[PDB]
Amino acid sequence: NLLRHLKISKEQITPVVLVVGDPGRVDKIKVVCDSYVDLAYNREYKSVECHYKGQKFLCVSHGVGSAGCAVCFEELCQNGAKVIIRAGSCGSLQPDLIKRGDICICNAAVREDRVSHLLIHGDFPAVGDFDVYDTLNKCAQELNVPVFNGISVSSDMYYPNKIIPSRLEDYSKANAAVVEMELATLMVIGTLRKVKTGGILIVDGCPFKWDEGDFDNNLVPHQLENMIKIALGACAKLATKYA
Amino acid sequence: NLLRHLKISKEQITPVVLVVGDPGRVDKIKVVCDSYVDLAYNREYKSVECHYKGQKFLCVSHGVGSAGCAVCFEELCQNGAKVIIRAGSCGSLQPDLIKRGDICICNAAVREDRVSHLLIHGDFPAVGDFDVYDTLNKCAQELNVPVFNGISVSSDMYYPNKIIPSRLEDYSKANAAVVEMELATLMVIGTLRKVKTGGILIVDGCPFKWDEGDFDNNLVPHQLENMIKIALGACAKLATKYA
Amino acid sequence: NLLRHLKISKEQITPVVLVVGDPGRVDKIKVVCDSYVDLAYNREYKSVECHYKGQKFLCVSHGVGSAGCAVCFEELCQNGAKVIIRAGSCGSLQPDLIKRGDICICNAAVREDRVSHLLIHGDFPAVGDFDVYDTLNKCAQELNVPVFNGISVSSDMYYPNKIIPSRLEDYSKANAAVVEMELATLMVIGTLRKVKTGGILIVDGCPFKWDEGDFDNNLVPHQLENMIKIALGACAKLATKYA
Amino acid sequence: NLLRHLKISKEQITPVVLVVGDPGRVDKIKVVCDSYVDLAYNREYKSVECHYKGQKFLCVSHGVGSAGCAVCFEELCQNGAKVIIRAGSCGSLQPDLIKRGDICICNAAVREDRVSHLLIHGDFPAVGDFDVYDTLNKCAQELNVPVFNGISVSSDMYYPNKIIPSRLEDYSKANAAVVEMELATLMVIGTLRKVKTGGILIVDGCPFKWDEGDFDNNLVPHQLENMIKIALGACAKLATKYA
Amino acid sequence: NLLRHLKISKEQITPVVLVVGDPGRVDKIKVVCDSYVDLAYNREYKSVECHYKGQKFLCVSHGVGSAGCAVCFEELCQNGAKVIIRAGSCGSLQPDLIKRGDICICNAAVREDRVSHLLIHGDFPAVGDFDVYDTLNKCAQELNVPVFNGISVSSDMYYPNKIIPSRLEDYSKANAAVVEMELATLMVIGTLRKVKTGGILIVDGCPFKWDEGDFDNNLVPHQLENMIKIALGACAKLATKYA
Amino acid sequence: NLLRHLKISKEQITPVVLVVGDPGRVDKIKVVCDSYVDLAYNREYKSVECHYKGQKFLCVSHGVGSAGCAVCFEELCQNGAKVIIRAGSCGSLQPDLIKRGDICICNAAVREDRVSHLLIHGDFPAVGDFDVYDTLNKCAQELNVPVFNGISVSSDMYYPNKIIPSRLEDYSKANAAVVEMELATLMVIGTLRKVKTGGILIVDGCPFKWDEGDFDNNLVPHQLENMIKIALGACAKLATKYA
Ligand SMILES: CSC[C@H]1[NH2+][C@@H](c2c[nH]c3c(=O)[nH]cnc23)[C@H](O)[C@@H]1O
Ligand SMILES: CSC[C@H]1[NH2+][C@@H](c2c[nH]c3c(=O)[nH]cnc23)[C@H](O)[C@@H]1O
Ligand SMILES: CSC[C@H]1[NH2+][C@@H](c2c[nH]c3c(=O)[nH]cnc23)[C@H](O)[C@@H]1O
Ligand SMILES: CSC[C@H]1[NH2+][C@@H](c2c[nH]c3c(=O)[nH]cnc23)[C@H](O)[C@@H]1O
Ligand SMILES: CSC[C@H]1[NH2+][C@@H](c2c[nH]c3c(=O)[nH]cnc23)[C@H](O)[C@@H]1O
Ligand SMILES: CSC[C@H]1[NH2+][C@@H](c2c[nH]c3c(=O)[nH]cnc23)[C@H](O)[C@@H]1O
Repeated sequence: NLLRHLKISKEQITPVVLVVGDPGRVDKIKVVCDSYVDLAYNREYKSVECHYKGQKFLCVSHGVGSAGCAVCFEELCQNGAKVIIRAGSCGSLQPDLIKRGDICICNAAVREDRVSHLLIHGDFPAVGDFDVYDTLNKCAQELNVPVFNGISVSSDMYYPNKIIPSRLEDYSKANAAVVEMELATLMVIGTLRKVKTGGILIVDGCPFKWDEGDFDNNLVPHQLENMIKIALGACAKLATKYA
Repeated sequence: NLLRHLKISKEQITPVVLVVGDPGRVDKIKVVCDSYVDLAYNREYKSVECHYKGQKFLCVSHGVGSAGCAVCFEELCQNGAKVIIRAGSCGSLQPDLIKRGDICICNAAVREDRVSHLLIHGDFPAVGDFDVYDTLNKCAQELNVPVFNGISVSSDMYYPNKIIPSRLEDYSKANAAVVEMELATLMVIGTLRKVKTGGILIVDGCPFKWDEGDFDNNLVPHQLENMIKIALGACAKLATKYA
Repeated sequence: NLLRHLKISKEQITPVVLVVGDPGRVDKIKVVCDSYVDLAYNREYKSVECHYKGQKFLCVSHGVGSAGCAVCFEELCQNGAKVIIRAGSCGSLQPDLIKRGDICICNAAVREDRVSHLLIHGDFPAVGDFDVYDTLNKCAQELNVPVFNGISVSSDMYYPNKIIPSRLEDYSKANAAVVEMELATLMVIGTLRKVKTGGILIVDGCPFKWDEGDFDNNLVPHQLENMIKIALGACAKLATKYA
Repeated sequence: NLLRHLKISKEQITPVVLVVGDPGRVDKIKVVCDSYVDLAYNREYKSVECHYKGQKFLCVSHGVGSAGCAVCFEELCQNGAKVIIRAGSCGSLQPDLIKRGDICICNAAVREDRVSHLLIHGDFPAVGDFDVYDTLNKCAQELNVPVFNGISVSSDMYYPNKIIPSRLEDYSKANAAVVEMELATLMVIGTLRKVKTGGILIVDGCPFKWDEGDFDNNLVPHQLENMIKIALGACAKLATKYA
Repeated sequence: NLLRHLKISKEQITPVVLVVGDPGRVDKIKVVCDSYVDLAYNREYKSVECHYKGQKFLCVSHGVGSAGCAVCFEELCQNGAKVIIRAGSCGSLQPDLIKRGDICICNAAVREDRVSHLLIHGDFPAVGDFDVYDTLNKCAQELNVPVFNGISVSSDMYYPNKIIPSRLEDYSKANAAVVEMELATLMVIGTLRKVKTGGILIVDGCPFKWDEGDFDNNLVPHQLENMIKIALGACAKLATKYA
Repeated sequence: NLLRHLKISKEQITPVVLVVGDPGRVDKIKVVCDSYVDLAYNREYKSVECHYKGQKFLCVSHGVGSAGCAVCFEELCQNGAKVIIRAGSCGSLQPDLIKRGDICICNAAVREDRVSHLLIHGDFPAVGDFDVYDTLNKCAQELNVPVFNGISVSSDMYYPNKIIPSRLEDYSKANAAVVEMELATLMVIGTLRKVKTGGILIVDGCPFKWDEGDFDNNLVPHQLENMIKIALGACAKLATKYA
């Protein structure tokens, strides 16, 4: 019996799952694996079974935004998933240090969403599993891929208006490294559901400089590949522990 | 250039736009019109130009969740859209009155999201445009399609937990009619950017009884058809004026 | 027995009720009707039965402020009232477009009070009934009286301080049309008590320019008379339907 | 130069001012003084200069509710008033100890309004001036009138609904003595404007027992007489000091 | 049986207790009394039974901070204490009037802590007992020591950052007189536990001018002695009553 | 000059610091090190330079409560500290798995304080540094000391009351491991000041079973000894990175 919105069965769910926001990215990633098996595609949720380094793990798209990815995350977590790693893009909150193309492996996030709050009080931290976190950094090292580490601001607001000030600058001063829209939700759902989570992101611009055109419609080819290698490598290594 | 994430151009945006959640729903709607022209399909945002009753209007999918649909709505509102109508599914909060298949035309909504709050203080109301509301009702009447009218709870939480209590029962007692995940965001964004909004929904179950099987993976055919006719009819009438 | 604070019996309550802020305004209004019957006068709550176009409906003063009018509204809603229309004065939040004398028929409001929050969560919208809004607009048409439509900011703070910044500016940018002190409370109570509500206001100045003398201790003669015609006309139309 | 809503000049404002909720109560009080001079009556605000023991001080009605009384209090504080004492009715939050007829002199209050919050952060205390509190108690002492002392809950909600629970039971457990609707607002405005405030109240019932009829529409005559004696005595003594 | 953290038995607790922040201060106080008896010293909590003017009362240190002092206060309140007077240092929020070495007796405080909020809603006031307040002022008058009276801001943040603005300026404008870190917590716990509280503080600088070196590592010698005399004098007077 | 409250100079602060709550604890710790140098003891803040396994690092007591420890943490972070590890006691929030004497190395915390909120928005996470977390775990491993890992609830309330429900059960359900009073504050301050933090705690009871006598007057001897060895070992390892 398929999951309400992912449209896959519990038996099709592997212990390690790699989630991305763009359903089209799932097709781009499956092709770089040793082999793959398409499972389903419903709404913005595309699921494919990946095979990498003799290891097996799913790759599912969660779509844009916290409320949307929460549906995906909850279905994965409540049906077998043990490790969920989000791989996506992000904006730099430190323009003088982190730039387009750079990779950042995050261990925690700012809960600027609503669903995590509807799940647990705001004082609760949005934090990833440090073993998952460690696995990601090690894979990066072994591949000789320099990366940044830090906190990501997960905000439900992509396009700000001019009435209520955005908190991005505050968080930049607070030393948050990047900003995206799903990590915190994944992390909180993960801890509440005893699922190990992690996150690796690649910068595609800086929201502080969008007016000056500091935004790339497309990610830096070379680096996107490196990040995916890191991500796949990690999932493989982590999967080995449940095989 | 094209809209950053919708991947359509400014000149391709019609004054009137029909938005739905499932990108697949867009293809099912375009084939009911007299003719159409596929525009783009990026992530969960599928855009198509619809031709119905001599009128021209777009149909765009916004995806699941307030943060994701916010990306879609902002691009549309900041690039020419004058009227946006959301057509989707919802759950009944008045099970003894509103049942599966029933249709509800909502005039306002509960802002249980975060993005709208990041845009304007919570005391501000999520309310639709009367003209659009009235147009939708006048079309249902002409088609002899009975509908309900009321407030929708737009909540970011689809799958509740056992720690923090859901506010759905409170809102039911407060006389809210249904519950879905995007209307309040559409409304507030519309108001802030001077875009007229409206919404028509079809009940697919009751959240108070999911644990009892009250959920249709498939919507009621005739009802869904009648809702789309109303939706399409409403868009045609409004488009005429702007034409 | 009599309503605790209105000092009128339940049987003296008509399905349609017109409420104003100033108890003295009730006298100024009872005169222009065909005839009337004074019911009571307790504190700032003055009740009178009005006879207009062969229709019976009460006119009750509610006083200044959300907490005060809430007492009035609850006693009415819980004892027979089916429709309540507030007619009063307001300040303009769009000075370049809305000026002294202008009439605005509002469909929703900003809940900047406390009592509505003590009744239901802040995410809940303060929105009036569509028929009442429609009825009021049409009556304005019939009488060839140009009127604005929009959202009203209902704030418990009339005289601002210099420590905590007023939110009026924010709301003006958010496109709120006018500002008064009781509409949101009326709307929420009505929605909760299944009572259709509506509001029509006359501009007596702009709070952004009070330091410039932009305030009329006396409302515009013809304009006020016109608004009153509209209100009475609307009450008449609605009372007929309930008979 | 009349005050916008009180309709009196800054010249008619005495340093000490006695405020009551009911404009009718002002008349019942002025005739118990040596002499009086009616000043004005607008909306629910009736002003009268009271003469007592050779002392001159005003008695003004402020209406029901924090938002409404705030207009009164600001106009008075911003135009001369140096001392403001509120004399009114209240409900008992300690049914086994405080009953109908009993008098309570309050030194502080719970800010369950909105206007005090729009003026200053919530953490700020609603507290009366010790001097006024002390004089009121001493006057009660001299007249041999027993009285309670304690905290009053100033809540904007008089008639509660059944969705959001009331905080009255919580405050009763916290040892709040009484409940009314204007004291917290007077205290905060007083502190902010450098005006000494105080409040004396007579119990008319218990909200926990309204369903039992524990509410007297009429205040115990003798008790009310004694309270006003205490109030007028205090106003005279304080008036002397400011002479 | 000994209290968990104060390490004294319930029988050793006197009806009146003088509390100070620094355990070192306890020792400096006991020697100024007629005679004393050391009870215990655990963590930062030092207890000593003081004998003064033929009266008996304890002097206990509560440490720096609301959370830390709450532990001390609860153990005292839940085990026999009837009166608790805090004597400590503070910063001036009115640099034009209250200078270093000046003494302020406070009647209420701003609740900028967390513990009091975990105990009761924020709207509840942090207010001291009148009798204790009055006793402190009378002892000051008898000793011919001029003192200020006013509200204290009890803030958990001593060293502010540059991201979130400090509320001290707002409170100075709201007329708060001084700032320290434990009074509000004492007051709220006292009210809840029916224990009479008070506070007397000596100014050690002004947080608005720390960058100008406006801070005394050592309190004004004579002033500190004067304050302690007032403090001990008050405890003696209040202790007599329970004796 | 000296730090205002720690009373040590900037030059006396080592890059790595070990903080504990009880000042008496640093004397019990310094004695197990190779040698030490007492620096100062002011209020509840005792500082001693420890020499262990060829490295030098300070051991400083911070007292009970977040507000108090923030003073200590801020003085250290703004004056040279690069690594701060907290070693203290805690309560078990999972009494069926974590019992008296068990050791828990925490990587994140619940911000149930106030000071962290006065420094940065609540959505920000309280999370420790991975290097520190990893070092602590590796040291426990080397010493064959089993330990738990998890989130700690840092709450300013030690003794709850019966009015406002404690959120501990909620956090237990959310899978928080233990509860104490200072970790979250240390974490947030460190993230903001660019200082690496960590925490290791020994369980001395369970808040859910205090009434049934589930409290440890004294920490389990051999377990406390082991945790101290782990903490001292971690500090030395981290210190070498700055030697
Ligand atoms: C508008 S859809 C953008 C997606 N890409 C990520 C993202 C990249 N750059 C930025 C940025 O600058 N701000 C906020 N989100 C993103 C977010 O997590 C969304 O899933
Ligand atoms: C999680 S996918 C559900 C979508 N369908 C709508 C919906 C239908 N029924 C319900 C319900 O019972 N609760 C919340 N949302 C919905 C929402 O707007 C989402 O876009
Ligand atoms: C406080 S007395 C003013 C009354 N008239 C209305 C009003 C008119 N103009 C304004 C304004 O500029 N600000 C706030 N309220 C009003 C409010 O609803 C009150 O009942
Ligand atoms: C509804 S008008 C009641 C007025 N009398 C006072 C009052 C008396 N008894 C109670 C009670 O039980 N609850 C709340 N307010 C009051 C309040 O301060 C209002 O000005
Ligand atoms: C941070 S240690 C300072 C202690 N002395 C008091 C204090 C003196 N001056 C000030 C000030 O300017 N701001 C905040 N607290 C204090 C507080 O109540 C603490 O217990
Ligand atoms: C109030 S003395 C308790 C100290 N020991 C720690 C502690 C041990 N057990 C518990 C508990 O069950 N709840 C809260 N704190 C603690 C806290 O961090 C304080 O510094």
